[PDB]
Amino acid sequence: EVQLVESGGGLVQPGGSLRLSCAASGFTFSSYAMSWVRQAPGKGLEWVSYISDDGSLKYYADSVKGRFTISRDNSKNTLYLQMNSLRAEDTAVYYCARHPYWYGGQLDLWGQGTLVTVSSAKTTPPSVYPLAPGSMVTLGCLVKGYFPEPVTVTWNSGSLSSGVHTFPAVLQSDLYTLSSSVTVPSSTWPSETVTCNVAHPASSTKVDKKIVPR
Amino acid sequence: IAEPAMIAECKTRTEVFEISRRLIDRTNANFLVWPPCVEVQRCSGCCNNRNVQCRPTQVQLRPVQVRKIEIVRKKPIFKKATVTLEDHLACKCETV
Amino acid sequence: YELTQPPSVSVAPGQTARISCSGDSLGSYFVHWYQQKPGQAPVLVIYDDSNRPSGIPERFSGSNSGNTATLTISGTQAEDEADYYCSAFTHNSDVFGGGTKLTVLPKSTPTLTVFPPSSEELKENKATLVCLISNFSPSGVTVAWKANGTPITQGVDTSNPTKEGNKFMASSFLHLTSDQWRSHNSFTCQVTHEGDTVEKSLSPAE
Repeated sequence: EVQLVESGGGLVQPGGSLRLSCAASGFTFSSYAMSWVRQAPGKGLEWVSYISDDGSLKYYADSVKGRFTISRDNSKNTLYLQMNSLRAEDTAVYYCARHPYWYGGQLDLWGQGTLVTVSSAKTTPPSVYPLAPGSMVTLGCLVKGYFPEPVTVTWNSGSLSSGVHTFPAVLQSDLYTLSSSVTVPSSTWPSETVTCNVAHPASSTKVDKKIVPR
Repeated sequence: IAEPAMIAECKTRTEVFEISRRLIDRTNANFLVWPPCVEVQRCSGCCNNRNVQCRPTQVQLRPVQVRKIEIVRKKPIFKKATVTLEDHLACKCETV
Repeated sequence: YELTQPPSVSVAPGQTARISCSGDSLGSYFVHWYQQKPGQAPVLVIYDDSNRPSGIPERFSGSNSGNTATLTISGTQAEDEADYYCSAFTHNSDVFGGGTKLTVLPKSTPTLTVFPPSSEELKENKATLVCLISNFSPSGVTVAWKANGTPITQGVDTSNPTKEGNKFMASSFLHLTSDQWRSHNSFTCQVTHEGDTVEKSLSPAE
């Protein structure tokens, strides 16, 4: 079974370095030209680098020229991308892909991708705020200023599942912000307790905020 | 034996034509073509008479689509290119 | 330069979707098309202008001539809803087009949910106004905020949309000081979707 598996992605500081690997299996890795393709979160595909079947010819996009280096180990069935002088704009999912022909630029097989986050931000736990409204009540939770992603939002420790909507995070400055909402029956709140449970695994933080009318 | 030799007749024969870097575009050679070569019809063979040489009576121009693979650039470029193949239809031993 | 694609294409189920890709002398290069579903790697659907790889349905067809390549999807189904990227290795720096999100009708208007700042946050002298945008299709939304009736630009942060099954969800935040919250009569979250506006307001005076 033909496959490509990227690894080496992580959180890194600007000016820092990271080496990405791509393990090929199920086919003769040495007979194929390879490319690295990246995709910034919420954005499009950007070709990064190209390597010949033997490693003789190496091409780079102008945005990575002089900082990234492509290489391959045909004996190990592995493609590499050495990324130096990393910048915030280098933040993306990095895909490893196969060109089926030396005379073609199409991409046959792709890996699942590896995420590279380039940031000067420090591990910050969120500030959690309860959101009360101004036959069904919609309650919210404001999870503000956390780094890195993700946070995990539950309601009443998992008891509330139906009507839970965790909205996409936004990058306020160097930190992330999101909000979660829960639609509950009006006879359930404020009669019964509605609690927001927020965990930030990177800082090992756990916070509960009760939604009280105010 | 050995078996008597039979002259190579002046006729059309399947030949291999190498798609050269020079004929189509003269910018440089450092670009590869796909496919590198194709079959053509050419006049080959000999003439019984001394003075004479095997030559084409009429030719046919046949265009084919190939690809230019430019390597000496910032990135690879796979451009379409049309190449005119010359095919021979009839051959005859002509006086010279 | 750049390979130009419409940011979005909307079609009714069973109709023919046409996604274009424009570039300088694009017809003299080979165009490939990739289909990408959220959280997935791109899939090659068309290579060399019109060729379908094995395992790709007959619905997908392509063409490239002059300046424009076109991906055609006849009998468009829900499973064809994805991002489509054209690709070509040309003389210009961009190997991929900007992408086109393909959406299948019916369209869905956004529903707004707006939250005023908590007492906890006002005690910290800050005020974050929350606007939750849900149940919209296609994904393209424009978010503008208003102080009283005046358009407010500073402190506005709007998320990218995210596919929640068949619809999209997005969020917008307006960060102010507690004094800026108190001084104004109202605040409005205005969402523009398919040329239509949706509004919800918040009033400090309760």
